[PDB]
Amino acid sequence: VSPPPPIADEPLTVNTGIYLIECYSLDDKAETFKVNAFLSLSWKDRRLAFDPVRSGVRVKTYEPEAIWIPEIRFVNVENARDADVVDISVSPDGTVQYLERFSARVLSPLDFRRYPFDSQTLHIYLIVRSVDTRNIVLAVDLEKVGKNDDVFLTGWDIESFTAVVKPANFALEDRLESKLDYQLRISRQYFSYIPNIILPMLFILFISWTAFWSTSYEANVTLVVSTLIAHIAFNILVETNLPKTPYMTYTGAIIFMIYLFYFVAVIEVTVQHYLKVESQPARAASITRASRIAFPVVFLLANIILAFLFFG
Amino acid sequence: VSPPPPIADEPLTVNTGIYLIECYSLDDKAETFKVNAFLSLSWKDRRLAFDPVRSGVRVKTYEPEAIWIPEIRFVNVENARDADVVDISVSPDGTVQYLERFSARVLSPLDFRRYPFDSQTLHIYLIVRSVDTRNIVLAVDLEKVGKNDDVFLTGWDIESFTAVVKPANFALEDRLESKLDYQLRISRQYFSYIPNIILPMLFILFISWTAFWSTSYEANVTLVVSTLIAHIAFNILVETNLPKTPYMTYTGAIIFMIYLFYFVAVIEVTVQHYLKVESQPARAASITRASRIAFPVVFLLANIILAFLFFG
Amino acid sequence: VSPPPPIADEPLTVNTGIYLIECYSLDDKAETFKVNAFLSLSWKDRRLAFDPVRSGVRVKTYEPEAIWIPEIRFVNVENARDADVVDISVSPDGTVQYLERFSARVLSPLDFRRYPFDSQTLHIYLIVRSVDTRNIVLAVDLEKVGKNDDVFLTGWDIESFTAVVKPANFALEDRLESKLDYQLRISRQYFSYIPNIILPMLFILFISWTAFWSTSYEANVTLVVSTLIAHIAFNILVETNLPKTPYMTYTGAIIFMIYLFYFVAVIEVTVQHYLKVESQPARAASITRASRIAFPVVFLLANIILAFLFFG
Amino acid sequence: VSPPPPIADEPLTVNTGIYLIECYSLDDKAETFKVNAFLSLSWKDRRLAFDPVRSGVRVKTYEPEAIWIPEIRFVNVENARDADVVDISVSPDGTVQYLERFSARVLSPLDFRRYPFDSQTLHIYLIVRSVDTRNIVLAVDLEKVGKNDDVFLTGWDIESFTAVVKPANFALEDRLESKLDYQLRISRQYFSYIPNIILPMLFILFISWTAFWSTSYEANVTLVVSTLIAHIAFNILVETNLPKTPYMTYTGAIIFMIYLFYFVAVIEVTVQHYLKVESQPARAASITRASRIAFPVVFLLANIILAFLFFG
Amino acid sequence: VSPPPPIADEPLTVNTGIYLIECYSLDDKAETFKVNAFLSLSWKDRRLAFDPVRSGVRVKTYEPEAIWIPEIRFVNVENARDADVVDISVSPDGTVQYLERFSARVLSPLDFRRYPFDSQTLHIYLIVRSVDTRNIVLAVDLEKVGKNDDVFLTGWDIESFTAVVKPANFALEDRLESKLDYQLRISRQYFSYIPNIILPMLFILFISWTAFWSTSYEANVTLVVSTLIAHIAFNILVETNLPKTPYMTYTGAIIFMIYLFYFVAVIEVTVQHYLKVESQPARAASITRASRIAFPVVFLLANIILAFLFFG
Ligand SMILES: [Cl-]
Ligand SMILES: [Cl-]
Ligand SMILES: [Cl-]
Repeated sequence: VSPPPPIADEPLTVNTGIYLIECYSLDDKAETFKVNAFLSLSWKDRRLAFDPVRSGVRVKTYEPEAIWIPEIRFVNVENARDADVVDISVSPDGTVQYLERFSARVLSPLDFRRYPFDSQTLHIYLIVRSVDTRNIVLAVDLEKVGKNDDVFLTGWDIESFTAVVKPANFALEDRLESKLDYQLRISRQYFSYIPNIILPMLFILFISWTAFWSTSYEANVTLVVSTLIAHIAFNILVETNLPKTPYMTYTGAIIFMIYLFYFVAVIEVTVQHYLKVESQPARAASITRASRIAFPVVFLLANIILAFLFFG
Repeated sequence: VSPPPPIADEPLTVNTGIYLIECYSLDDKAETFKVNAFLSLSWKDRRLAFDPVRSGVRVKTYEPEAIWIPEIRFVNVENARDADVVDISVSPDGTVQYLERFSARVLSPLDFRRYPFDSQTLHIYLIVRSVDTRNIVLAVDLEKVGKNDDVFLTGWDIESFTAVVKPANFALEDRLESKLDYQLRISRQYFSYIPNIILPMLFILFISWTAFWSTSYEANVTLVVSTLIAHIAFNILVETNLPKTPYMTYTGAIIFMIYLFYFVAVIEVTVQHYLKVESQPARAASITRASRIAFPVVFLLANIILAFLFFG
Repeated sequence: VSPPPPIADEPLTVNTGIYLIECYSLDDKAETFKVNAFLSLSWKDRRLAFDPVRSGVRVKTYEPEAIWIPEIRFVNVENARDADVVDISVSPDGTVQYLERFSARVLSPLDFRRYPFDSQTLHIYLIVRSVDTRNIVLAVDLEKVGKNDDVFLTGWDIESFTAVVKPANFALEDRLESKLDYQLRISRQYFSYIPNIILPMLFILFISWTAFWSTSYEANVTLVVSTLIAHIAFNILVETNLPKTPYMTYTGAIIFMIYLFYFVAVIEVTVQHYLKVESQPARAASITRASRIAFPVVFLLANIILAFLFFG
Repeated sequence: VSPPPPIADEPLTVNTGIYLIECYSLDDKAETFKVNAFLSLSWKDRRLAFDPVRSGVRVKTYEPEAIWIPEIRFVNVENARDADVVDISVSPDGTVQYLERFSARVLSPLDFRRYPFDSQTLHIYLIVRSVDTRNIVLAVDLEKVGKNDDVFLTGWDIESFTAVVKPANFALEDRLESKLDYQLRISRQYFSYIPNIILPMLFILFISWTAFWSTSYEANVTLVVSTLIAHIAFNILVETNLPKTPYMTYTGAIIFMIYLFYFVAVIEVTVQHYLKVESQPARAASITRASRIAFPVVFLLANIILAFLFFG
Repeated sequence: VSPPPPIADEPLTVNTGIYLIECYSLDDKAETFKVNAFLSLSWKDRRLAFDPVRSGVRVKTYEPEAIWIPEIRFVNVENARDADVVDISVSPDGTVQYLERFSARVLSPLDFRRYPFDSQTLHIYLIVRSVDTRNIVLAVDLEKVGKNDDVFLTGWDIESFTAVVKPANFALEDRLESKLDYQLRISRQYFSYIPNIILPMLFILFISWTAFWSTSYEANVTLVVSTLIAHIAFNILVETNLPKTPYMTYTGAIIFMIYLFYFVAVIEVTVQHYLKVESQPARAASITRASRIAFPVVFLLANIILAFLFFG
C-alpha cells in the first residue's frame, strides 16, 4: 500500500532468484524461446514485525492484497508474464518471503557464423523502477538459482545457468533503475547433420567427378547437369531452416564453393569436346589427365582454408 | 480459508484420480500432446462435520469459496490448466468430495530409435506444496482412474492408463512436496508406412540395379542418375516429418546405406566403360557378371544385420 | 440458486434444441470441424409461478444470472464453448424459457475407405450431471432443431441434421448423467477430383506405355524413367493431402498398382533389349507384340476388380 | 441506466453507419477475413434532456457507463467483436453521437471461378436486440457510412461501400425484425498474374512444340518429356499462390487442356517415328507438316471457346 | 474529477513521448509489427498545488483513479494497448508527470517494389479524446522520444525514430485535429542475397549459354532443357522468402526476362539444326558465331535498362 519509509536515506535491497522448470520451443527464425520457472523475492519491512510469544505463532501468511510488493518486470519479453502467487510468509523480525510461478516468451539474438557447430548464450533481464520516496536495488541469492534435471531443449545441450552478481544502475525517464542478467549457456547437437547432409553431398560430388574418365560428350553433360539439379534440391532443403544474416556463414561459403566447382567442371567438359572436334586429341588428353588430379586437391585445400578461417 | 489443524502430527492425505475423456494432437517434432479429462480430490476436514439426523440432510453442498481447497498443479505443462468446478459435496463425518474438468497441453520426451515400429510412454505429473503449518501428501484412488471408450489418437493405439501408487517426497525451496506419476502407454500403427514408403523404394532400387544387364553407357548413366534423383526426392519427403535426434535411427541408417549403394553402382558402371574402351572386354564382362550376384546378396545381408542390431 | 424440489420422487426434464448457422474448417488431417449455432432450453420450476391478473400487466424479458439455469456441457470439444445469452423469458405457470448462442470446435472420427466418394457422419453430444437432491434428464424439442439455409461447408454437401430422441443414461463418477446425440450427415463433391488428379495420371501412364512401338533402347529408357519421375512428383502432390490410416484406401491401392506397372514395364524393356543384342530378334518382337495388348487389358481388369472390392 | 421512455408511439430509428478503416488478412481456405473499422449509431434521444441550457452550449461528453447504448450483434462473426469506444459526444439539444473501433473475423463466402478476373463481394449482417420500449428498427444514414480511403488491402481495389435493408431468415417469433446487409465490392488487380504465370507456360509449350521441325526421335522424346516435367514443376510452383478450391476453375481447365495437348504431341511423335521406320516417309512428312499448323490453331480456338464459356 | 477550468484561458498542452523497448514480428502479409514502449505524458494543472514550507520538497504519488488523466488512443492498432500504469507524480507548481508501459501491434502499409534494395517507414498515430470544458493540444517532448539502441528487428537495420505534428483529416472528426506521427525508418540487409541468389543464377545461365560452341543437337537440347528445369527449381527456392506481392517487382521482371532468354535460345538452336540438315552450313556457322556475341551484350543492356527504369 506504501513503500517502507527509510531510516534516513538507505536504499532497499531485494534478493531475487529464478529456478527453471521447463524451457522449450527455441525458434531460430524469430530468435525466441519459451520458459516456465519460479521467481523468489525477499526484502525488509519493519511495519510487519510481531511478537512470537504474544501472538503464539512463528510465521504469518498474508494475501497479496493489503501488503506492499515491489513491481518487478522483465525487459526482453513479448508480453507480461502469466503469474500466480504461491506463498507469502513473514518472519518475526520483518523479513518477507515471496514465491511465484510464471511463464513467458523471451527475445534474444543469435549468432550463426558457425551454424552446424555453434554455441549460444541466452539472456533474461529483470528490472525494477525506483519509487520517488525510496531507492530500490536488486541482488542475487545464489542459493535459490538452478534448474531441474528433467529440463530439455529439443536439439540442444544445456551447460550452465548462472547470474551476474553486479546490477547495472542507470537513469531512465528521470528515474534510476537497476537490472540483473541471467545467462543460459547451450550448445547445438550436430550429430544428425553429418549423415543426413554432409556425406550425401560428397557422394553426389564424387559421382559428378566421374566425367573425367569418359570421352562421350552427352554422358558427361547428363551427369554434370543432373548432379547440379540434385545439389539445388539439397540447397533448398538446407536453406529452409537457416535464416538470413548480414554476415557470411560457413555453410553458405561451402555451398557457393560447390556451385563454383560445378561451373568449372562444365567449362572443362566443353573445352575438352571443342578441342577433340578440332582433331587435337593430345591437348584434350593432357587437360583431362591434369583435371583428374587437380579437382580433389584444390577442393581439399579450399576446405582446409575455410575451416581455418572460420574456426581459427 | 485455512488448512485443517493436525491432531498431533499426522500429515494430510489427499486422494486423487484422473479419468480421460479426449487425448489428441500428438506432435512428434514438438514432443507435445493435448488432453481433456476429469480431476477428483478427497480429504478430511473435521471442522465441517455435522449431525445428519438433526440437520435433515445427508450431504451438504458448498461453493469453491468459504472452504479450504488444496492447491494441485501439473508440472510438465506449458501453461496453467483451464478448469471449471463441477460439484463439491461434504460427508457428515467431514470427508470432502471434489470434482472438476480441465484441459492442458503436456510436454513429454519421445524415443525414435525404432521410428516406424516404436512404442512410447507419456507422463503426467501432479505436485502439491506443503503449508507452513501442515504437511500434505498425495495418494491414488484406484476406483476413480480410467479412460473413456471413445478416446482415440490419430495414428496410435492406446494400451493402458495407470498410475504409480508410491509418490515421491522431496524438498524444494525449503518446503516439502509430493509428486505422482500417470503413465499412458501407446504404440504406433505402422500399416500405412509399408505400401507408401518401403515398397516403392525397393522398386526404384531394382530399377537402378537393372543396369547390369546392359552395355550402353548413356542408358546406364540415365537409369542410375534418374533413380538417384527419385531417391533424393523420397528422402526429402521422409525427412520432412521425422525430427532431428542426437542418436542414430533405423530409417537414417537405411537411407545412408542406399546412398552408399548408389555411389558404388556409379563407380562400377564407370569402371566397366573404361575397361571396355581399353580393349579388355573379358574383364568388364567378368566384373559385370560378378556384380549381378554381388549387389542383392550384400543388400540382404546388410538389412539383416541392421535389423538384428536395432531390434535384437 | 437451488434445484427445484421434487413432488415425490420424479426427475426433472429439460428439452433442448440446436439451430445451425455456420459449419466450416472441416480438416481431414486433424478430423475436427468448427460450428456456429444457437441453443434453446426449457424446464419446469413450480417455485416461480404468479397470477397474471394481478402480479403484472404481462410477462417480460430479463437478463442473465437471474434464475437457476441448468448447466449443460459438450463432451467432444477441445475447449469449452464461447457463449453469449441473447434472450430469456418466464412463463406464468412456472416453466422457464432460455436461449443463447455459442461457437465451438468439435472432435469426431472420420472414415476414408472410399476417400474420393466418401460420406461421413458428425456427432455432437450434450450431457447433464445430476445433483444430489434432484435428477435431471434431457429431452429433444423437434420444433427447435434445424439448420439455416445459409449453412454450408466448403466442398461438402449437407443432407440432414437430426437428433436421436432416446437418451443414454449411465453412472459416472458416482452420479447419473443423460446424454443426447446430434447427427450431421454430409457427402463429398467429387467432380473436381477427376480432371485435377485422375486424368493426368492416366495420360502419363499412356505416355509411358507408348514405348512399346519403338526399338531404340535409349529412347525407351528416357521415356519410362522420366514418366516414373513425373509420377513420383504427382504422387507426392496428391499424398500431401490424405492422412495416414490403419486400413487400406482406394487411392493408395491405385497408386501402388501404378508403381507395380512401372516396374513391370522396365523389366519388359530390359528383357527386349537383352534378347535383341543376342541375335534373337523374333522372340523380342513377339514379346513386344504380346505386351502391347497385354498391358491395357490387365490394367482395366485390375481397376474393375478394385472397384468391385471397395464399393460392392 | 434505463432505455428512454416512450413518448408518442414513435419507433426508435437507430440510424447506423460503418466507417471502414482497415480491411486485411483475407483468408480463402476458411472464407475468413478480419476487419478493423469504425461504427456510428445516431438514434434520437430528445426527451432525455442532456442539459439543454443555452449558456451550456458546450457539447456534453459522456462515458460508456453514462447513457443507454443499443445492443447490436453480428450474425456471421466468429466471436464477439472487440468494442473500443472512441468518444460519445451528445449536443445539448438531444441528438447523440457514438464512435467505436472494433476488430472481428468475418465468415463470408468467396467464389474463385474466373479467379484472375473475379469481382468479389463481402457481407456483414447486423441485428439489434428488442427492448421494453417501442419497436427498434435499424435504419441507414448515408453521412455516417463511409471509409478512410486509405485501405491497405493489397491485391484488391475497393469499388464502393453501401448497405441494403432486409428482413431476417431465422426463427422469426416476432423477433429479428430488421437485419441490415452491408456490401463491400472489391476487384482483383490481374496485371501481375500475366507475366507471373501465363507467359512462362506459353513459352514452355512452344519449346515443346519446336519438335515438329526435327527428325531425331531421341531429341523429340527428350524435348517433349522434359518439357512435361518442367510443366509439372511449374504447376507445383503455381499451387503455392492459389487457395485450395474444391470446384472447377478457369485456371484448372487451362492446366487440364495443356496436359491433353502434351499427350497428343507424344502420340504424334510416336506415329511419325513408326511410319518412318516402316519406310513410308511421304506420309510421315505430310503428318509432320500438317501438325505445324494444326496445333496452334486448335489451341487458340479452344482458348477462345473456353473463355466464352467461362465469361458468359 | 474533471479537467481544470480555463480560468487562465490556456488550452491544455500535453507533451507526449515514446521510448521503444522491443520491436519484433514484422509481417509482410498482414503488414503488421508489434512493439513495446513507454507512453510518457506531462500536462499541467492548478489544483494539487502544494507548498514546501511544511511538506518540503515532496513528490506526491497519486492513484490512477484519484485524479484526472487525459485519454489517448492509437489510430492504426488492431486492438487496444495493454496498459501498465507505472508512476504518477505531481509537482507543487502543478505539472503532472505520467508514465505507462504498453504493448500493441501496429498496422502499416509496405511497398515491396525494388525488393532486395528497398526501404520502409513505419507509422504510429496518436490521438486524444476531446472534452467540452477545455481544449487539449498535443505536443512533442524531444527529450522523451527515443529508442533503446538494442532493437533486434531481424533482417533490418534501424536508421532513425522521430515525430511530427499533422492534422487528423478524418471525415467523422468533431474536434480531434492534433494527431501525431511517429516514423521509424529501416533498411533491408541485402548482403547475403548476392551469394545466395544472384551468382548461382548467372552460373546456370552461362552453363546454358555454353551451347553455342557445340554442334551436337541432342547435347544442345539436353543442356538447354535441363538448365530450364534447374531455373524453375531455383525459382521455387527463391519464392520461399519472396512476399506474395500482387504487382510488378524488380525480381519478377528479371525472372521473366530470364524465361524469355531461354525461349530465344531454344529457337536459335532449332534454327541452326534446321539449316545444317537442309545443307546451309555457312549460314548455320554465321548464326552460331553471331549468337555468342549477341546474347551477353543484349542481356547486359536489358539489365541496365531495367535497373534505370526501376531505380529512377
Ligand atoms: Cl513482466
Ligand atoms: Cl496447473
Ligand atoms: Cl461447453
